[PDB]
Amino acid sequence: QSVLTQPPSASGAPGQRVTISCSGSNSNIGTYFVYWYQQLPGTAPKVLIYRNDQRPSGVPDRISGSKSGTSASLAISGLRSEDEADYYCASWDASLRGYVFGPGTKVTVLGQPKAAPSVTLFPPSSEELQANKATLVCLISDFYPGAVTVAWKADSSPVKAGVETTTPSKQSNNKYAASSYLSLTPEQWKSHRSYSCQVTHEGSTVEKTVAPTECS
Amino acid sequence: EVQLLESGGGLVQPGGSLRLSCAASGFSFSSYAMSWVRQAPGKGLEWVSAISGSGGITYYGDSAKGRFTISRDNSKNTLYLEMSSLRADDTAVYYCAQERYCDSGSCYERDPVFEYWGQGTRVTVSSASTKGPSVFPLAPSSKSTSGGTAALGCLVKDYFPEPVTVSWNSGALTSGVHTFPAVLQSSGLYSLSSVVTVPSSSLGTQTYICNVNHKPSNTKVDKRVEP
Amino acid sequence: KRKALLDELKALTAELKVYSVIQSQINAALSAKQGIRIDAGGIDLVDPTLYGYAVGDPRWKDSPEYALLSNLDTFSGKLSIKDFLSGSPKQSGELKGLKDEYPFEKDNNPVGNFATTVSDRSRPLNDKVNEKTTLLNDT
Repeated sequence: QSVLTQPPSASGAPGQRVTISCSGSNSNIGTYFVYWYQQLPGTAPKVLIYRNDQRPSGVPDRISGSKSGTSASLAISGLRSEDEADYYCASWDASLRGYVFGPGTKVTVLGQPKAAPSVTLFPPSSEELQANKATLVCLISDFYPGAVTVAWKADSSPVKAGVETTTPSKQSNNKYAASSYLSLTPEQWKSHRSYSCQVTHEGSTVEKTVAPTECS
Repeated sequence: EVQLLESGGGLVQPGGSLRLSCAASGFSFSSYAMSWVRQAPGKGLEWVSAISGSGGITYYGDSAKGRFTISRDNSKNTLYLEMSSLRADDTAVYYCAQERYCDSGSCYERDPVFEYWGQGTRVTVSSASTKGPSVFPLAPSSKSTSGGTAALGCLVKDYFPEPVTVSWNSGALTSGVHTFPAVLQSSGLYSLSSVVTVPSSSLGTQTYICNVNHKPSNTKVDKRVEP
Repeated sequence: KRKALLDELKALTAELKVYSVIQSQINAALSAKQGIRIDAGGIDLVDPTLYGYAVGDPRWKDSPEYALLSNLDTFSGKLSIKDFLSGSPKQSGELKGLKDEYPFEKDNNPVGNFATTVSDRSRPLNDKVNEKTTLLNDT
């Protein structure tokens, strides 16, 4: 038995409605009535809901909890900045099933437009390679939502040697930007004469490349 | 306001031990059972001990050989955990929670799921030697030159501890420089970067140079840029 | 020779029997939607209803059960569940924080949590039984 999943991945402008939902099974779901978790950036995790649909002694009933057979669910209305969070539908344990606490789910109040990313790529010069220190790089900027995700390949082979993957930065325009660095010997440049990367973002996925001959 | 409050946390040393503790307020917590949980960077949550310390052997998990356990006093409305014979890995963040919501049995083992949480604190194995960084800059490719923008930056990797200051152009460039609060990584060490923005026409044309200080050594570190 | 570990197991068995009789009331009370009492408003444990009725010959007076109960620091000629749980000497250690009557008050419904708490001191008894029976099965 392995039955829960955490898929809904939503984002919506301030004040909107959203539906949020997770799978399960009748050995389990029939035994509970709703409780889930919310977490603001820079905080410890917090209470959502109880008594089938009631919200805390501190927030209104903007949320309805719900369930049906092989599934568990929730919906929200009048969404707010304190709802900017990762959300977990959990059951306080790991146990035997594949999901029992689970990854959570990023959800965002879109106080900005869903602007698509800029991308630009950095092979260094051969004049930087002559020091052996040189490193292959990709840059991404000017986006929402924040969950941009990337995977390098030595030509075709997905990598882990020489890898660094920095924190994103909030830009001075207060969109996000993010970048990756691959520090390598000249023999790893001259053997894998290009590198290719997956570059994923919402409705916007691409795969892109670098070669030292572009910037020598 | 109704809440819990913690005590004990901060810094620890190898082979020694230290205590964390949690206290209730605004409600008469009185007798309700309590469970312990850990957090780390970039993840949700995990078990540390169930109910009482009974799900809390001096050897972790159902077994992993680490000496951690608990004590309880709801009469004081406050409860406790101790940490001993440390790995580096015991460096993390920690929280506690109470039982409440349960009726008609329904779960038919333990309870219908637990119900309220503390605020928590950092713990760190504070023995590590100071170590200065390695530093590497950017020199923009011609793919950037539509819209004429020299956005360029640098990477600072595998150093301890924080903090750092960054500047450019013999330190004579300071405005529009971005800042990156550092984060720890699986080498055991800090990491950060920076980016700054000018017209593309000036690239390689002026004294352009990365200029950094690692404040725990106060060491200045620098790297040049060329056309 | 080395029999004392078996006598410790006779004690663990009597200890677990007393817990098992108490749990046998608990599960019935819960199934009947009733509360339970640990105090002087409830039953006394030093009673032949732990097996039967009257003195069924001296076998009950001779039992590790009756011996242990009548040995307790909290025993007085009488002993409630509260006095037994907070009692000594015994192989399980003592249990703190006891109340009096556990009510079947719907929501937060606490009678199962008392059952769980008695189960919590029962876990060390299963653990000690498992190891001691393992060592005995190496005899």
